[PDB]
Amino acid sequence: PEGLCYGLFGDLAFAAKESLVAFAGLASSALSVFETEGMRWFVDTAERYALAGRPLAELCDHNAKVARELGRNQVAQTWTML
Amino acid sequence: DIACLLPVHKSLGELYILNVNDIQETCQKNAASALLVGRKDLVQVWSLATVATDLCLGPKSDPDLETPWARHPFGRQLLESLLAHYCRLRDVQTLAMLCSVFEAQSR
Amino acid sequence: MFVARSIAADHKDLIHDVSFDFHGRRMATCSSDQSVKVWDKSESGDWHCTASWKTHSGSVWRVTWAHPEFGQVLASCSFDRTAAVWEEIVQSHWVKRTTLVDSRTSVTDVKFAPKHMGLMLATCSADGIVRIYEAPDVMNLSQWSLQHEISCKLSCSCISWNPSSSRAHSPMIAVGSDDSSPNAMAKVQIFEYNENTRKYAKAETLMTVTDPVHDIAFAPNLGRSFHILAIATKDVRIFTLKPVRKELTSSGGPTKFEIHIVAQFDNHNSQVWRVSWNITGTVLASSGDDGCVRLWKANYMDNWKCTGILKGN
Repeated sequence: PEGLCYGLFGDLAFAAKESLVAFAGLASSALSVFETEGMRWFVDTAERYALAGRPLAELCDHNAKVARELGRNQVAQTWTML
Repeated sequence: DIACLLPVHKSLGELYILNVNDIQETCQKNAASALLVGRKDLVQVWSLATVATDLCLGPKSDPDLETPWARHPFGRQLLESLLAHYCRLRDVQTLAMLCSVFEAQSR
Repeated sequence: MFVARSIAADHKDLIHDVSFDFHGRRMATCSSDQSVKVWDKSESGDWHCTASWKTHSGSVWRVTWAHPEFGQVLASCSFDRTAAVWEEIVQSHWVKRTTLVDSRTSVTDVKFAPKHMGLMLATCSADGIVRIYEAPDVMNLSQWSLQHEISCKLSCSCISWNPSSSRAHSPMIAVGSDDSSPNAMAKVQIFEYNENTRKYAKAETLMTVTDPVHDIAFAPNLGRSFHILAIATKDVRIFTLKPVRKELTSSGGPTKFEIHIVAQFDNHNSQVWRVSWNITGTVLASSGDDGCVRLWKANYMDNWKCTGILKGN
């Protein structure tokens, strides 16, 4: 009586029988989508990282600064230690 | 005088400092003094300790929020490797300094 | 916390299956009114139906998307003992491309294969037979060939491919049953493909599962070195499969595995109907008969704990 699925953006699609949520009231279903106010850090990191064209120290410093901007402290520390 | 044979130096003993309140300042000054004496591995180790003991890597009370930095391979495992190497070298000075600095973060 | 939004589906009967596309922008819903509908969202975020055509003669159980590299392709399994493969052609017209009718009983489920394996399809029927179809020419969807068929001795209810893209893992498919015979027999069997023999052979069997199974799902691998499986029953179970090092004898048989159960939850207090993973294979969503959805995640110590409860309306 139920269908459930996930989405790429953290959305959750859920369709359930009307009886389980609230001639015959068992012949209908309700469809809902749940949304997050989900993985934007992935896109932001992928868009502004530097990978070539500069010496190793500059790349490490730039990546560490970018990581610290988004609040991922451990990644920045890893870049600095590298 | 055979000070050129032992794995410890008197000048470094005179130049090292240990302030509980500030860790970064102590690490930077120790690195500078080690550079002055002529040890390079000490400079590298002190710089690594400078980075690895920053305040922003403080552990959380709830285990379910994030992986503690001690679990990260650049934490406990790196410290163990350094301790093993210097135990093989029998450098008591560096061992004491590291075991003091890293422990002090626990408070 | 999540925010809910209701959608007016206007389906004349129960909605059986809902599935997103590859890019997470289009949705497909199949219902018992012999109907399939496609929904697209706009800049405003509202969802609009863009197609509604009758497909089969009986109820429609499952509908799934194909990888966009092959085009906008849908596959649906029906109660009329058929499977159908549809395509979109340019307005937007959905055209039946192929019909598979080799089954003599109700087709319980259908699913596509991972992209790196090509264009392959797997259908499991109620008589206990799983068939694998392949299209040698990706530019001609009207022709398909039957590659392998497997008999499971028990009625099938759900299948799942292993989404691992590594070259160290042979393709794997897991099949579940929903039989209710009093005999306490196995319900989950895992087959593996052998390159040397060019045949799927039984590899593993979960003896600890005896209740009827309603759904199973592999988790996306995305770099791990072992496999995670999720099973829905009277409770929710999670298993881990670690392959063992291959012996130097180079045996041609199926790979051996070490099986462990890492989580068993019964917070729904009812029959758990559906399970699903997220994109990265880190959060598990379970929907049961209580009318609520639950989310599960594991901390760094490998302890799975509930993280969210969602209620309809």
